[PDB]
Amino acid sequence: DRVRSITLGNSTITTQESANVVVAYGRWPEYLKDNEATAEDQPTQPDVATCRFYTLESVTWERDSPGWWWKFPDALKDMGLFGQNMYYHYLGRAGYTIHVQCNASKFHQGCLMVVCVPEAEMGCSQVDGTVNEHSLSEGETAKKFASTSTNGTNTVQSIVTNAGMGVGVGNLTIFPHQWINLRTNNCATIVMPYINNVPMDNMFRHHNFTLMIIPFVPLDYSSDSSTYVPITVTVAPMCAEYNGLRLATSL
Amino acid sequence: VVEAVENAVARVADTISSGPSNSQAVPALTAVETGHTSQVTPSDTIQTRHVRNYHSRSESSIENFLCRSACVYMGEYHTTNTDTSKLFASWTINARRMVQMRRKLELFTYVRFDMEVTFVITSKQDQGTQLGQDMPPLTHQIMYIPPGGPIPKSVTDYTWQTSTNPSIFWTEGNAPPRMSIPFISIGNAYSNFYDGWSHFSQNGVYGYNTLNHMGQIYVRHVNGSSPLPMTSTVRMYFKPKHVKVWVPRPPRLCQYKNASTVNFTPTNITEKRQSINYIPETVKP
Amino acid sequence: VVEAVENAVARVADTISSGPSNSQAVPALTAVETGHTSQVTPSDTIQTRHVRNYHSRSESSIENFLCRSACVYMGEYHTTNTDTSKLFASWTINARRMVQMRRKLELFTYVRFDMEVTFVITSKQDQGTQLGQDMPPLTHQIMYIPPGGPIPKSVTDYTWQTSTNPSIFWTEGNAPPRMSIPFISIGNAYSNFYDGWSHFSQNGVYGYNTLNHMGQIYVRHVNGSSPLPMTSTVRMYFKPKHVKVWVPRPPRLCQYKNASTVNFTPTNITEKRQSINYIPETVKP
Amino acid sequence: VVEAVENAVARVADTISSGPSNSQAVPALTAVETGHTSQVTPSDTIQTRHVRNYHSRSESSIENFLCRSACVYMGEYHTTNTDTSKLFASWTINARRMVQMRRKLELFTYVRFDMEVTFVITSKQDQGTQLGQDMPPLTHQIMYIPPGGPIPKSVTDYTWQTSTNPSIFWTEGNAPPRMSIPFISIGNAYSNFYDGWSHFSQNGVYGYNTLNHMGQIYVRHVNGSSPLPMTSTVRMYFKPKHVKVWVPRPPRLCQYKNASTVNFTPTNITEKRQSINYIPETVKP
Amino acid sequence: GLPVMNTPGSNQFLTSDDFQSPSAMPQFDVTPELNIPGEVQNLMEIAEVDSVVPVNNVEGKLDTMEIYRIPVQSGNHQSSQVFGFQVQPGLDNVFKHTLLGEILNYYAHWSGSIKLTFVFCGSAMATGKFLLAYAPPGANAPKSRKDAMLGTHIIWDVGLQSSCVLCIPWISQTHYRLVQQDEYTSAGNVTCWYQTGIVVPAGTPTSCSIMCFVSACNDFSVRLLKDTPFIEQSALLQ
Amino acid sequence: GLPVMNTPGSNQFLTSDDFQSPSAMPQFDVTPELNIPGEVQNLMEIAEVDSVVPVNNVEGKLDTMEIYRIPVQSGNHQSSQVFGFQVQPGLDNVFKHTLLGEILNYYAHWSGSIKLTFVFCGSAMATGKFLLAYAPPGANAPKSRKDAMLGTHIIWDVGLQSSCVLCIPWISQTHYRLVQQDEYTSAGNVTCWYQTGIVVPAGTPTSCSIMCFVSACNDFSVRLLKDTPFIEQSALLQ
Amino acid sequence: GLPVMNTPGSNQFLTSDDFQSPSAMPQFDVTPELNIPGEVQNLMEIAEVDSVVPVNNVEGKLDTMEIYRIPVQSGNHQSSQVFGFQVQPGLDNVFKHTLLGEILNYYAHWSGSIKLTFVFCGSAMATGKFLLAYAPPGANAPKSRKDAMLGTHIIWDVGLQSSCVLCIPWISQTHYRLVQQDEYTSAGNVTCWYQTGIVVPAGTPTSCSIMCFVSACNDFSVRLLKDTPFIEQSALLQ
Amino acid sequence: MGAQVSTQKTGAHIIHYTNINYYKDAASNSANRQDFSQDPGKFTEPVKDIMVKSLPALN
Amino acid sequence: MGAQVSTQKTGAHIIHYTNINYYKDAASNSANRQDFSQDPGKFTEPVKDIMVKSLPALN
Amino acid sequence: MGAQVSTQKTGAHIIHYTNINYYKDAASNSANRQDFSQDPGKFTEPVKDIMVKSLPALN
Repeated sequence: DRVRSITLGNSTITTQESANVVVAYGRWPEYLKDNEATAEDQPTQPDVATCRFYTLESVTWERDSPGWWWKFPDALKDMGLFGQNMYYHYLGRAGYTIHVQCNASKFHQGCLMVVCVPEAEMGCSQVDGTVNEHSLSEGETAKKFASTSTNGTNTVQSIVTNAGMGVGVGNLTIFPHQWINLRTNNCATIVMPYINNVPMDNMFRHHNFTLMIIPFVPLDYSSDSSTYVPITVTVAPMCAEYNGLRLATSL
Repeated sequence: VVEAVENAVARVADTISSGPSNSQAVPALTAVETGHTSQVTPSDTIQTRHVRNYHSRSESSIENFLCRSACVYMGEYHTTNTDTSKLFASWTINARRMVQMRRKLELFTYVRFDMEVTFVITSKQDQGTQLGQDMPPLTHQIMYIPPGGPIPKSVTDYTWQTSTNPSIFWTEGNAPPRMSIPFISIGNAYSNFYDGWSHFSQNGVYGYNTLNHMGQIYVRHVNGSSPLPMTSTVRMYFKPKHVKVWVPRPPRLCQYKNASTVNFTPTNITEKRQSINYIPETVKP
Repeated sequence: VVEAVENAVARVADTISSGPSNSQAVPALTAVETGHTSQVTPSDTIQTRHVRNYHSRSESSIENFLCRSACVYMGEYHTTNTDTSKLFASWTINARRMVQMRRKLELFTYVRFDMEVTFVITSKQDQGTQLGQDMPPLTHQIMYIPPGGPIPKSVTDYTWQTSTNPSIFWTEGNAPPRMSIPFISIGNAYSNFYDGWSHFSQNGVYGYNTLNHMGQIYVRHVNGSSPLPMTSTVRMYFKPKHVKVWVPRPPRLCQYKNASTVNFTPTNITEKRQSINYIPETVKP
Repeated sequence: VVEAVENAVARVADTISSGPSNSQAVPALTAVETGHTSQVTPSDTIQTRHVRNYHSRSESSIENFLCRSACVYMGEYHTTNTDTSKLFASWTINARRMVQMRRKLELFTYVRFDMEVTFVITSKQDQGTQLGQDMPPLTHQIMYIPPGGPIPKSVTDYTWQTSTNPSIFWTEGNAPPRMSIPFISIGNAYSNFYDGWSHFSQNGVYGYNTLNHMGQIYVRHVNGSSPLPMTSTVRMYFKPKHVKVWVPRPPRLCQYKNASTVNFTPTNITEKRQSINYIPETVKP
Repeated sequence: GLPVMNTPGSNQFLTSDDFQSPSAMPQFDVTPELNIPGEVQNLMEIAEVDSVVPVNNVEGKLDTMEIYRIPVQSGNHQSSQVFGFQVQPGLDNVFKHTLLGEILNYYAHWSGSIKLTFVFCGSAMATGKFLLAYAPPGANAPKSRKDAMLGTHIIWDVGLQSSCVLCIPWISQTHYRLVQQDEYTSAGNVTCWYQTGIVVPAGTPTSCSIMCFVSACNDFSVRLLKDTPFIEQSALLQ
Repeated sequence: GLPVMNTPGSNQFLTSDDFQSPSAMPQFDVTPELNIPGEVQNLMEIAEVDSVVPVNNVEGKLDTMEIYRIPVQSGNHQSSQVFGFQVQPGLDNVFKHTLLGEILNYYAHWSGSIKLTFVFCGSAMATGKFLLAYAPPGANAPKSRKDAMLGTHIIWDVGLQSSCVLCIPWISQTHYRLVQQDEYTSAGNVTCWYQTGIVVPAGTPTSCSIMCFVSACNDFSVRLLKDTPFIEQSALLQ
Repeated sequence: GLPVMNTPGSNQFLTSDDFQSPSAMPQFDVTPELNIPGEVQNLMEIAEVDSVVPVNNVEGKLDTMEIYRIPVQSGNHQSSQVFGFQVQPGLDNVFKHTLLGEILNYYAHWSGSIKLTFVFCGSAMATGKFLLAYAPPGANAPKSRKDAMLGTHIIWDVGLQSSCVLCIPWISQTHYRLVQQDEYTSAGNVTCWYQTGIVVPAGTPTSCSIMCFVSACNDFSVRLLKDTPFIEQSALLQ
Repeated sequence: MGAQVSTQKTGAHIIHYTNINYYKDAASNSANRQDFSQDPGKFTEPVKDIMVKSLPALN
Repeated sequence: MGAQVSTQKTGAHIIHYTNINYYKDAASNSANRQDFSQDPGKFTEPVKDIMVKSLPALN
Repeated sequence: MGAQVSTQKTGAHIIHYTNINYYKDAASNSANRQDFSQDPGKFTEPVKDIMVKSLPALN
């Protein structure tokens, strides 16, 4: 009951200590139907060159770590043919499978929350100011939450308790989420469908959802146990569609 | 007796599942020269999953779009003055002086509906050096005069007998007055635009004022009192219902100039940006 | 003809009777790591009697929760001044300036509905040394201008012709004006949060102001009068109906700062107490 | 489609005809010690005629008893001052400050319903030596803030963006604003009385304020104007609907003291008369 | 025309009325409805979702994650109480800003059962058992495990399953309680004690923490809508 | 008479109410209905009609027809990008004054798919192929054809049929987006590149232009009515 | 659009109207309904419950329990009247603060029969018989037992059953009487007299007391809602 | 079209009306003024053993 | 008594209401908010010969 | 005449009303206050494999 296998394209993930799988709102990803479309040209569907697991770079979970976030898309814009299909079209559409891995021994302890937040609009550390995109995202590198109130210009207000959105961090369980409790499991898996108020959208302009990893119980260990404990993310697009082919944009 | 009436809910189309293709069907190739708009959906150009869509187009129907109250006129009148024409308010009926409702109505060429009319009346004291008096509640009269009826000359004119004209009497501190009006036009539908003249020699009056002719409104104080002067303001609100509209038009781009014409000052198509390729970067550390 | 429409009442679940147990079923042992919330009732952990529950969840449905009127804007305008821009009021339409309705709406990501709009207008006299005059009833005009229409420059501008814009005319002392608006958005549902930009280079304008674009409101006095100056205040009230909402969110904890952004000052999670065991004693002689 | 809905009329009982009697049945002898109230009618003690009674208990049902609007709050706010906290009004939501509605609600222990909310806003001129100016219509904003949201500090604070809070915008001279609210409580029914504490050590806060926690209301002028100062007053009206109540209580005898407690001053049971036999004589020539 | 007579209530603006009104945009054609995931039909669906409770709300910790952790450790600490609080889901500082609390503060009356889930976040080699107890109103809060064992309680054994649920059942003399709870509608208290203690082998951290989640059962309901006291402004444009 | 009790909301004026009211003209006989062509029943019928997009909105061209033309030419220009813009159908200057944009600015929420049609208006002897690409939010906009080819795209071949449709499908985490789009509800970008280049014979003009039309699909819808910010006045009689 | 005409009553706020209004919280999910004991559906259910009448409301006793007791004793006291009062269930000081009186003061019109129950609270060895009489309006109140015996009366014998019911039947020329009763809608009077006297053995207290309860029958009803004159304030926050 | 037709409140010794619901939430509907049920025995006769009213209460 | 009963606007994933008409003129009735028809082909496809959408537009 | 008759909100332990629509647009109708559906499993049980609640969650 704890072993699982997931195959997509030419990639496969195995796990021996999984809890279950979260399907965001009971809805699996699927293609756009004819009585819900507005764009008229025939779309392209690569179907194995884009729908496969891509791995980002890892972060180091330390004893005093506030947490991390990524923005999707724009974290996969340099990933193979998914990124190339993003650069040549005006409209795109895709669901995702997210898989977070972190293993440790039976003498370690700690607890992480893994949550996906749709339309996570963030605020600036200067209240009479506006944010820029570098402070929101660094591609495949993670942004870091902070330990206290932040200051200075152009940075995002990132104290963990408010999640940078002006809410209580303990209520983020309203979104699709799982937990990694080091004594129970070593991986989390979330299946996210396409969620928007329009049927397709431009993938450079709009961040569809933010992935947050926040430790509630810090990492602890004793005399000569291993000190280096990394966390790794792996994401696979599903039912990917593109419309509006023209010359390649340049950021 | 009870009668059950059924209401059909209307939702948008579902998207169907679609797979790879290699054939001679070219749904994405068209020709706009025909005047035809392409009926292509995402499932004709990409691979899609099946989605059951439950969204409804209920708030974009014409009735829900137009059935709200909007201000169309505001006016002032006194209880005591030295002009005797500022003791009552009067105006000709139309919907062309407040730009919001009138731009909303001008999305169509012809319209037909009944109306619900509401009035909001407020009073205030005129700035004098000596204040202090108790005044009884004020009463106001509103009279509608269809074209051809006699016109009041003062606040004591015999014409406020209102024997056949419909009037409203109201006193302050109560709910706002309200009444409904049917579709009153000598034509089969109202006309928002008229590209014609009034005289057969192709001159005279041009445009909208040729066709409306729907009477006037007069408002006065009933007390005839107040050694210390007061001032009232009346506001009128329209709300159309049981609507039908024909022949849609492009929305007004330029700002309005007056209530009679469609006159305008040339305006741009939009505001500028840096270059035809400019992109704002928002993913930065 | 009469049509009978049936209404299904929806009550909460009854609790069933339960007795002692000694087995391998462990309803109280779970694992929150899965993202699943336990569906256990009191009858799984203690001995219970049978109760027939008649309570209904009728006042917590979305429609009954959101279908009330709330103030969204207040503004002032004069009959006489030396500025000519203070003779009329104007503003851009949204629901972000009054914190109660806007916090209530932001419990969800997307919303779709029709609207009922009401206006409450009041007038008053400006403080002058010499008072005393009788003023006739005041009339007010409200005009809605959709994006692209011409903008008034004064209170005598031609644009108050309101040929195609919808307007309301109203006079003080009547019921407040009211009208209904359908669901007007170029998207399939309204958006309360937008984590994106306006320019394809990921810069420009961030967040909510990119997507709303729903026009403006202009309000004036119609009388054009009053040697002694007066001042009016207008208040606008929204009421949504025929509602649908998607993707719930955690409620706003920090206080709002401005109408454009989600900017905030860091706030605590709650207030303190003495210690993790502190109990207030209330049974004392 | 039409659906016929049937309404059962409910009238009081008829009195039946009765004649002389001499038996062992003793309907008039009872015992109140049991806690039981006697179900005897006139036909059990005297001789009666047959009467067909058509009276109905329709106006004493709970819904018709409670479904009327009552004032629950009134407050003031200025357009210009030297305090910057008197430029807007704010208060915590409850129904405990006006004694009529609150005594009516306290006939029961628990209540559950939806609400209809109405606002009545009026303005006036502040007493100055020099009067005379024309002011444009005033606009007002009402914002509801659920617990945890950011709090405005001034009338120009960013928090009036009202991105997620619901707000109402209104202008004077229109109908009063109105909206409906569903049953919003973390419990299964509202609680009018709470004989308990907030801390587990039986101390802290006692009584009603432990359980309500339903947010705040903020109101401001939108114009940001008026070199001559004005003053507005806002009044709020509640109307419950779709009601259910439980556990009736004896009506309040003593006068209320404050909005937090049930504190009282000892009062008499009634007023006096001359003696236990006193009769007023009314048949005199 | 037809003779009529106006009744009281004419020309008033009641903010919770339900009437018809004319449309300002006749025959407007709305955008078709799309089937977006995650549609909400009742506010009680949100209150049935677990959210984390800030049990450790003492001075110096109101803005750190330490506000969410309950501390436990190994050794002889049986005489020490683990935690305790009142049952006031919309009034107490412990419950007022959670999902359930935030929903209740829009209402005046509530009723139903309440679920508390506890999760142990120690090492895989630590063992222990705890006693979770709920006492009804009428007495002071218990001062020892012997007193607390007399009310409604459960004994939690830590093992491969990490979570244990304490269900607080609706025991009240009235059908509804006030969200603004007073002494008349009090609901009781909850306390935790060591049933045996925590035992660990060598090479493991001694201290551990527990977390607590709150949610509502399927017999829960609220009524009497009102405004919330958590949001406020001092002027427009906020 | 019958006993009654007044509730809150009495004697208020709500501008979106729906009640009955007495007629000021009893038994008035209206003009019969005529069957005029072109009746509209929903505002979404207007938004499904193509309208021309002003893609070239740069300084000096805001009041000329040049604002509608996209320039292309022959020769080696593969490294140059043709055009690019954000997907903000009611916010961006590129889309806000079109039919679809004008309808959306009366509403707060939108949802559905969007159609862009491109027409080549060169000579009958010119040949070429283009790549039209849409990228989802999450990254910066592509800077080369290799990056753009990784998103949703189509390759347009110019021939006897003059028009090609790029359909932008609804890919979003929420059911609706805001008309006043922020960073949370962003939707992505669109870009165009030379797939091969333009080839012409002698005797033909070298430069050509492309035009772009926008419209809505059959799964599109809007909600939450509001006033538009495009029309305004400073006094009555305007 | 559709032609319409506004009638009188437009834009008014009537505090007893019944209209529809838009929701400020679309699709809010309410807490489920719980089955709490003691649900009330009509105010007449409360008025059918007995409550104690303060018959002895004379000077010096308005704040003691002595206000509820009617005194009786042994010996020759036949010429003395026991008690008497008018039938004004919402007006007389004797009835106005009871349950029935408190409900009636919210209304203007009432109709129906009224039950008075009398309970003897002496020793088990005391015996006696009383005459309870109701006289209709039209004459002055009786001054002796011989006059009182001519109206509607009952003879109560004290024994193992402690309680006797005098039912006042609805005898009126109009269908309804005013709650604020005047001379036109008067209803009569009630009086009590010794039929034989009280007899006790040695070793028993001589004085005893009687108590009286009032309630409404199953043909009772009220109409014309109004505000009550028993509650008042001089400023807000009360 | 989802219309409800029901009887009006009249006297004793043409009479029906029509309603349409306009909004998506049931909290927007008008009040339920025409439901008249009663159950007084809950408060006036809350005893375990039944009392006949022609029989003595005790013995 | 001439009552109409029809369904209310709800969501998806007791619900009907009653109406009576009080006045003699139909211009006094409330708005018709529950009629949702469409005919877009009048504006988007106004051509004499039918176009299949999988076939070329010309030739 | 297109009248809808539906039941009123009452208590538990003559009751219907009539509605007529007066306007041509459905956005003019009154709110839908009498629709009470629920689907909580969308937020509380969003898992791929079903969990029985009497069985262990793991193993």
